[PDB]
Amino acid sequence: SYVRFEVPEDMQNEALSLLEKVRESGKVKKGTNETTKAVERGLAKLVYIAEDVDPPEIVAHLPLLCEEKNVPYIYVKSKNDLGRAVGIEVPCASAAIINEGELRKELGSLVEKIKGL
RNA sequence: GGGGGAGCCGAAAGGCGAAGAACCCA
Repeated sequence: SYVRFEVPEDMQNEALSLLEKVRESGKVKKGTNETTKAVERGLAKLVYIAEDVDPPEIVAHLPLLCEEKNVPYIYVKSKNDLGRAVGIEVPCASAAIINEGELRKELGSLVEKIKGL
């Protein structure tokens, strides 16, 4: 499995809420291609990876790429939820915050909580 | 092959689409 660690539900919800709000004043990449490219460019502040992705090889490269680029990533249950959170009309396998907008402190705390796992 | 990244089809109702719509480059 590409899921490297278990993420508590409340942290997932905090993450998705944060992503929704970041959409208002920041910049977000949505979809595996954009996300991957943003990561490769050194731009990702935080990446989201749905846990219910099939086939897994769609997002299976992400954890390790994020590690090489020193990018914190979090897992969320469903691509449906992620899609709603990034504000598109279809499911979404992975995403990234590129610019935290006004949520600098909230994002920082979130990534610390992630590292805490 | 490399980008772009939410539109596209349709009279409407609908449908498709980040598991990638227009569009750009080769």
